[PDB]
Amino acid sequence: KIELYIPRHCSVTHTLIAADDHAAVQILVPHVNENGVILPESTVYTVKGSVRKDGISDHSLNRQFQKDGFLKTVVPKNMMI
Amino acid sequence: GRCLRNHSITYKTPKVPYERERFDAELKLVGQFGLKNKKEIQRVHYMLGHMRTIAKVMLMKDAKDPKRLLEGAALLRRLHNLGILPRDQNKLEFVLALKEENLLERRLQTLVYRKGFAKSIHHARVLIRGKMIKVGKQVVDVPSFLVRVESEPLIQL
Amino acid sequence: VRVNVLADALKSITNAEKQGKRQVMIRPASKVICEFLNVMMKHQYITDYTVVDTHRSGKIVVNLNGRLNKCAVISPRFNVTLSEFDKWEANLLPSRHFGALVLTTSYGILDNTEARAKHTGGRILGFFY
Amino acid sequence: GRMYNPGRGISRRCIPYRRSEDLYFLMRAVSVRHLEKNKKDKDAKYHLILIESKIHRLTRYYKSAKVLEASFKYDA
Amino acid sequence: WTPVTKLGRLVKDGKVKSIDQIFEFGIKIKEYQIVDHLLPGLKEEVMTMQSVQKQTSAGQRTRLKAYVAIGDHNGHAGLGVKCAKEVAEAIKGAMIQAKLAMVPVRRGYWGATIGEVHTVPCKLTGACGSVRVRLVPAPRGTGIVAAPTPKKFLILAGIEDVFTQTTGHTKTLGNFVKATYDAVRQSYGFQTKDLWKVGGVKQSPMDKYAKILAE
Amino acid sequence: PLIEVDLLNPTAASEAKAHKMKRLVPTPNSY
Amino acid sequence: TNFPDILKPSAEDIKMMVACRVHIGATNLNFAMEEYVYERGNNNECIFNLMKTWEKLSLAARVIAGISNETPSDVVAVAGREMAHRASLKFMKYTGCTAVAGRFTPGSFTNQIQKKFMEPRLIIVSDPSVDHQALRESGYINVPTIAFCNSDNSLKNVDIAIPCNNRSRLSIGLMWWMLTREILRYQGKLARDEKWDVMVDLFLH
RNA sequence: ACGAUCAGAUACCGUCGUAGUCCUAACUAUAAACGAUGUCAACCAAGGAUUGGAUGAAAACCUUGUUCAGAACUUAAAGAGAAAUCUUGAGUUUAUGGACUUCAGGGGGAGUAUGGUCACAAGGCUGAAACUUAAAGGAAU
RNA sequence: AUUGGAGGGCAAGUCUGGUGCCAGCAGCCGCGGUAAUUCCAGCUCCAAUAGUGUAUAUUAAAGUUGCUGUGAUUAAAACGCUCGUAGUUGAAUUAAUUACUUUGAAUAAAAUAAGGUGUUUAAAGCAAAACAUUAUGUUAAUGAAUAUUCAAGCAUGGGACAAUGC
RNA sequence: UUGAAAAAAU
Repeated sequence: KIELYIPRHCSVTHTLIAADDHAAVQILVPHVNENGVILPESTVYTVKGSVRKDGISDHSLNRQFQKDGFLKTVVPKNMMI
Repeated sequence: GRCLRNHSITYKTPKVPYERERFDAELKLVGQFGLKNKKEIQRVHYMLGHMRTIAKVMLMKDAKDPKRLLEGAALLRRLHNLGILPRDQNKLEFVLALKEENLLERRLQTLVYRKGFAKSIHHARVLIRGKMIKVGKQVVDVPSFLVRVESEPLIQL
Repeated sequence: VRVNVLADALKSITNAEKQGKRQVMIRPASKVICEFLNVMMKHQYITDYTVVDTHRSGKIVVNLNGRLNKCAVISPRFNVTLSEFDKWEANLLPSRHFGALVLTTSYGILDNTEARAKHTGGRILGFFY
Repeated sequence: GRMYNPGRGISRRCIPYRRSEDLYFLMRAVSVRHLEKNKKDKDAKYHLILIESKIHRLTRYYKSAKVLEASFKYDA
Repeated sequence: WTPVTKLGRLVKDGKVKSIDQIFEFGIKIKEYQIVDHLLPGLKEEVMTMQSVQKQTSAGQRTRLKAYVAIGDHNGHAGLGVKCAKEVAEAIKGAMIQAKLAMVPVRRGYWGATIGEVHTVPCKLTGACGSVRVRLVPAPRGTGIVAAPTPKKFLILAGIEDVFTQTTGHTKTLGNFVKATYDAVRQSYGFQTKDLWKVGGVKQSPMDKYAKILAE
Repeated sequence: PLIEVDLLNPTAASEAKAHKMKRLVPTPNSY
Repeated sequence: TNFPDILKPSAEDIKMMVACRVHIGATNLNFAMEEYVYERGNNNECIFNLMKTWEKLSLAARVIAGISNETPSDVVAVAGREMAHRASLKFMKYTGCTAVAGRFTPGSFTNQIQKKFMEPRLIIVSDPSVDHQALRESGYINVPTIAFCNSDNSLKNVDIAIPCNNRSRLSIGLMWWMLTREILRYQGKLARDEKWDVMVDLFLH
């Protein structure tokens, strides 16, 4: 095949992840049931290296977590875009 | 200008005079074809470079361009009779993928070898230069005859 | 002073995308800047935009989605003949399959692939990867 | 910024979102030209040139706009 | 043999097959023996053997710095540097760093998607120090139009057609190869139009087999 | 700033703080 | 869905957090922590939103629980400040997560040749200001980090930040106590409808 | 001009002292005249403090919040660069084009010769060539 | 079958005699003061080849003349600073010319690219021949449309970006 | 308080 692989896409910046990027992470948030016990199913978030080193990863993720429903009111309404 | 009859150069010298990676590659073919000197390699390289430049220029235009259809077929047609390009490859992209072994393998010294008349490729020169060989109806003694497809089965003593 | 409003807007958009911002703001908004974005929107390089009227050539808010690499203006808009296209494409665009030029022709503000189809030339506005 | 000095003041009147002589005042040039007694004042002898260069720009414009008569010329 | 890393453990028992499986998830290669397992038959090239010196009270303490470029011709390459008191040790030391510095090379086509890949996909520029190297995609017939120093490296990376334009002090070879390797190293970070698609949900090998390596 | 906020719909308090000409639609502070 | 109804903070948990003045932060406010701050106190100190503290607390515990539910040793909990040494040590006891007690030797995530070289997949730090070294080494091993950040700390190389007081003895012990209990609840090894046997005083320094 | 020190001292060291140092009038027009950083415009991470207004609270001066303009400072895992370093740019540059003006082309010869012009003068401005030579130089170890 | 070369640039000798910072070699770095891989020699082999070095000049290299495209804190290089004419550059907006752009018209050949054509191939030339096994016919045979060609000039389709006053 | 100088090529 022409491509060597399909590179990951950062969930925060919607930009590619380098093969030499050793600051990028991968946060897995398992789904929880009505009882409140984790499940083998999970959703994967990827954050680029340069995002972390600025102080933005924590706030950027809260935008994604709140959108996906893992948080309820952490991020105010006027800060969601 | 002074003279009316045109003249042209059949080859160009390499830009870097001294490379070991080039002396072996060029001497690989000299033994493989019994060529007199390094002029033959450059001439064949010069010949190919002209065709590659036509296809390279022509690939930048649209397929519905009048010049692409006319000139494009003309280059493929010319190659087909010469037999450098296989018939089943009938696109201008395949012209750029040609190599320097395609042109040298249609020379008379090469053709008389694989057909079996000449035992050794050095022996082919004497037979060719001695007018022992004949192409259809005309005697030939230039070992550089780029035979066409039609004249392929018409090479006899 | 602000000689070229288009240059200021494109340089503002490029800076925001490098920082990974979600949206940008362009203070003086013209018809040419609005029409330049439609070429970028039709290629899905930017989500959309909102021209907010302020009675003073109002601002613009542009939504970006992680796709634009660089959009740049070209200083004085050179008259580009149709035979001078691939000379300009071979300079300003990274590859034959990726980039996109922008020309202001008599048939509006078109890109290179549809000004060629429309068979027209014109002054060159800018480009975007 | 300002026309002559490197100051950058952005104070402006703000007309709301609802729609429901200066050349004469720049002749200041008379007041400085005070200079007859303070002959050594190399400052006011410079700020006068700045004022006079402004007048030659408003006259140059009011003539093009066909406001001032074509024979106008500022002088002492 | 007997690796000391989590990823290195997976490779030895044949759990990670392809090298690019490492490259997708950004897992750092910390053992050179891993590369020799998933990339057999790596061709070898030695670029230069330059000697540095350090002035001391007694005299000069000379060490030999060796640049080696490694990589198979299928889109993988790496460059390593090592300085030591002996020539044999310098090449062996640079051997290891070259393998640990493997990087995938993205290549595409010039104008038509007729297999197979020959040239770089877009325009790339690598910035070492004063030396800057720019790679331009080229048609099929054109070889590697470049200086003898990056042409040796570009052969190993498996790029057959390319157009190069160089700026800076190219007579220093250390930066010339590093700037070449820096150009290729970022070939996969340039998000073109065809890479817009997010892609399917995959799993890191260090997470798929996390329970397995725990014992 | 680095913590990005919505631009199209500014908060009620935020437009009160900013400079009169730097609001989304410049309005005076007089009556 | 994603945040079911069994996840409100029960009145017991809120009662102790105000008692341990968890919501009470420092004076200088980092820009990245303005969202968690609700209002400024009477002597110009930040007061964290208790709900925002809990929502981030559970979310951090959920991430740890998933990673630590099959490989407990793949979680590392570092704690530099002498105050948080005991609580970090009990967190290790009840979950199996490795926990570096005192000083963090630089290169313990990068130097494989080291005898004490650990390669985790998640890192929990007690204080980003004191444990900046551990956070910086993550940026070399692609390992996400979780911090008990305060209103003044720098949020560089932290992905999940729990806004809580990380200087007082009570809050340090309490928050680690809640994180351990929440993790066990997600694991299913501790029912949500019962009371945890171990009291907070065990975690206290 | 003397007295010291010194091999010598026409110098640093000490003592005396003309022009000069001050003001007025007319010239001169050069400085390591420096931020060795042209003018104008757009964007641009985090933080504390300060000079002058405006605006709320706190009973002109002080304490606090917003905002405008000015001289500055600190941090960066980021951007640039050869590096020192720069960040209110020296960033947004081989992914090269916002507008305009001036200046430079290896080191000497040389800001020299000649021509022109300005000044009472010293001098300023414009300003080469023959010839000579593989280096001269910048930042850091 | 010669020319030039055998330290590096740059392919080719850790071969043997003299000279002893001398003769000399050397485009640049440099080699020679008694054990020269470079001098003058002998043998060996490297490159090109009926060609091969030198000297001068043009082009590329040279992103070391910058439109594409340079540099100006410290390497060469921001006028001491402000005003200023010519020149260059100029915010948003409207449901008679010029400039711009598209088609042509017209436009010496040779030359360039190029179509055909086996001068034994090639440079060449625009000749000829598949063939009628040829007088007959293909044949009234081919002649490249040969494309262009910059700056102006003529006409025409379009009015976005620009310019000139009412 | 006094302290000047050290031939050329390796």
